[PDB]
Amino acid sequence: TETTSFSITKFGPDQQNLIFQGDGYTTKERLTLTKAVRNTVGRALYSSPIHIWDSKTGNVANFVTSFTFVIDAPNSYNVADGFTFFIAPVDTKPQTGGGYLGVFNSKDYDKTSQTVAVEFDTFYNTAWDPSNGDRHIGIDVNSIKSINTKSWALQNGKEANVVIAFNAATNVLTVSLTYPN
Amino acid sequence: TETTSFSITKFGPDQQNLIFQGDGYTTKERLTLTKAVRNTVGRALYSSPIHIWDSKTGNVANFVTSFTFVIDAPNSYNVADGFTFFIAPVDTKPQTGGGYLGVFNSKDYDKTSQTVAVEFDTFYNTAWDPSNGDRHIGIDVNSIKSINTKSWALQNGKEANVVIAFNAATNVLTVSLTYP
Amino acid sequence: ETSYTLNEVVPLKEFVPEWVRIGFSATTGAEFAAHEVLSWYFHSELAGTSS
Amino acid sequence: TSYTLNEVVPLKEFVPEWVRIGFSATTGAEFAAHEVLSWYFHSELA
Ligand SMILES: CC(=O)N[C@@H]1[C@@H](O)[C@H](O[C@@H]2O[C@H](CO)[C@@H](O)[C@H](O[C@H]3O[C@H](CO)[C@@H](O)[C@H](O)[C@@H]3O)[C@@H]2O)[C@@H](CO)O[C@H]1O
Ligand SMILES: CC(=O)N[C@@H]1[C@@H](O)[C@H](O[C@@H]2O[C@H](CO)[C@@H](O)[C@H](O[C@H]3O[C@H](CO)[C@@H](O)[C@H](O)[C@@H]3O)[C@@H]2O)[C@@H](CO)O[C@H]1O
Ligand SMILES: [Ca+2]
Ligand SMILES: [Ca+2]
Ligand SMILES: [Mn+2]
Ligand SMILES: [Mn+2]
Repeated sequence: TETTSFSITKFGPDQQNLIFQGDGYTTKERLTLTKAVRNTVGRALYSSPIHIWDSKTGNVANFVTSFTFVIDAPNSYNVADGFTFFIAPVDTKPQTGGGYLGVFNSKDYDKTSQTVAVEFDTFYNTAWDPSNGDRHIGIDVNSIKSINTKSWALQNGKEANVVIAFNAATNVLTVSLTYPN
Repeated sequence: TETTSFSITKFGPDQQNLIFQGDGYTTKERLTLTKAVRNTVGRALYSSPIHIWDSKTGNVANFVTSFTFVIDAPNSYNVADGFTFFIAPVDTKPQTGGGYLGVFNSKDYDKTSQTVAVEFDTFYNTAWDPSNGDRHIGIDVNSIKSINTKSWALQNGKEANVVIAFNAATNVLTVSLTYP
Repeated sequence: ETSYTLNEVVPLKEFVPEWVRIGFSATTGAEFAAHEVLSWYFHSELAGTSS
Repeated sequence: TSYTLNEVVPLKEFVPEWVRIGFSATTGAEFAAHEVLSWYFHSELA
């Protein structure tokens, strides 16, 4: 049996158990992925590799993650591009910026990607996003075109609490975002 | 609040969350630090840095580790040198081998070492070990000469269960070795 | 309390390696916004297996 | 059979704030195989 676990309730200035890529850094107890600045990417990884399944037995791990995040836009109308929790190869490095969220490079299935991500997408990119134009939560596997999406109303500047859970017995990945009022 | 936890019940052939140094490697579900060969060093570290105290607040972590290990010697007389659980700087690398257990370099106190270690020492080194000559569990901070030791009888080839715990409220480090 | 939810069957062992790194990503393009995370907890549990 | 050892060790004074933990084992003129069969660790910093 293998378990990996950690919790960070307030990030410190030198958070040595995280690997920072792009613009990610910690300021005033928060992990900052981007400032409200144009065309940037910020990524942050837990430093330990996690054993998520085994080729010998064919077993898959169960896991849960919860976090509180804040998106703070200049106003409720001009907001982009969003945010992602992802599971990638140990040597994952930033991919395309913009609507690709620093994690994919295409709209087409890319088997070399090997990453699955739950996106909180704030900008409607006409080429791949659900046509109704709403902001949404999406599950993405090897492509920026989510395999399933739910419309979400952004509350600018408010704390949102999310729980992501994977149940290995059913292969159900569940995502829950609550705004506390 | 900062928390780090992990458990490895059986080590597989590619334990990517561990850093190996010297001859450390993993085989047949076990972490092998040393083969029964002379003059070797093996060490294995958990991959993540762990936050043990904080200068802003002055706070220090509570922690607990448990492991079961086996020492397998050619016979119960020709045994050396022992094994260590240690806490050291993030960039730590093997120090002197043999009696220095891969973590220290002198019997004199060295503030530069910044290493605390719990040792399971199977060889009597006259310049620093207990003069009774016995095999012993010892606590080391920045020196191979332990701050305190308990005589221990090795049981060749038997699994030993160890629990080491630190209580930040009293600053007491406890170690418990059991042959079940 | 207003909640949003999504569940999907995704057979992870068909997509990711056995060993992975997890993390967060956030981008901006022509439009922008600050993306911050205030706290993070994670726990995984693999029945039996390194092999 | 059990062996127990206790000591006040004020960790802050000896160790950096951020550390790596692990195991070490050596041999010299004499030798033994040293193996670990399982490992559990947990820490909590307030
Ligand atoms: C119908 C209409 O006119 N809609 C406009 C959008 O055209 C406009 O969206 C931007 O359009 C630019 C050129 O048309 C693109 O370069 C922009 O893409 C970049 O920025 C977005 C958002 O950050 C990213 O997803 C992309 O990856 C690029 O980085 C963008 O599509 C917007 C405001 O810019 O107004 C609409 O009303
Ligand atoms: C009474 C008697 O002679 N007993 C011998 C010991 O003399 C001998 O110990 C070794 O002696 C060597 C010098 O004569 C040293 O080089 C050895 O040190 C190395 O090995 C030890 C044990 O592994 C380590 O602790 C040291 O760090 C060195 O690596 C050692 O002191 C032993 C070995 O044959 O047998 C006794 O019976
Ligand atoms: Ca988008
Ligand atoms: Ca010795
Ligand atoms: Mn989307
Ligand atoms: Mn000793």
